[PDB]
Amino acid sequence: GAPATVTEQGEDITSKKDRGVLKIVKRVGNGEETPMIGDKVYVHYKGKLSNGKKFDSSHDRNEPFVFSLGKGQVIKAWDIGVATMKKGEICHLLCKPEYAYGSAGSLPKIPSNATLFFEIELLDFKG
Ligand SMILES: COc1ccc(CC[C@H]2OC(=O)[C@@H]3CCCCN3C(=O)[C@@H](C3CCCCC3)NC(=O)CNC(=O)COc3cccc2c3)cc1OC
Repeated sequence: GAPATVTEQGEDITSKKDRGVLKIVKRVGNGEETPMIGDKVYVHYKGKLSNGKKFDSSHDRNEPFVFSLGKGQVIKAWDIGVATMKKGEICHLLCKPEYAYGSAGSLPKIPSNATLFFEIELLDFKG
């Protein structure tokens, strides 16, 4: 499925070139602008452990999820990954533990050393 395909074929979007954050575009967005560090960004998303059977369903898919890009308000993989998205884009994002919750995890739901998978839709952004 998409997690395996992203693992194998995804683009490495990290500065370190460690394949730690891997991306495949799902739905092509509009224009060429991407959000900038400090912009408010607004998304929809679904996430799971990368080997998980089903996406997590514990948030309201109506409501935009909002954060300030590049400020450490979300896991590192999201600060790197959302920065690459065009408005209206949907992408698949696979994130090794160093770009997610690392050795600590977030117990119980996120174990130690967990690789995560997301689908992210960028709705809008503003400076
Ligand atoms: C700078 O590093 C961090 C910054 C903030 C946190 C707290 C958790 C943070 O969640 C996330 O960053 C990611 C990406 C944005 C959507 C939520 N995230 C999740 O990991 C998912 C998780 C659910 C189970 C399957 C894997 C994906 N969490 C949720 O969907 C539910 N929890 C929340 O959304 C709580 O609210 C947050 C609001 C802002 C940032 C975070 C969480 C953790 C951090 O590092 C470990």
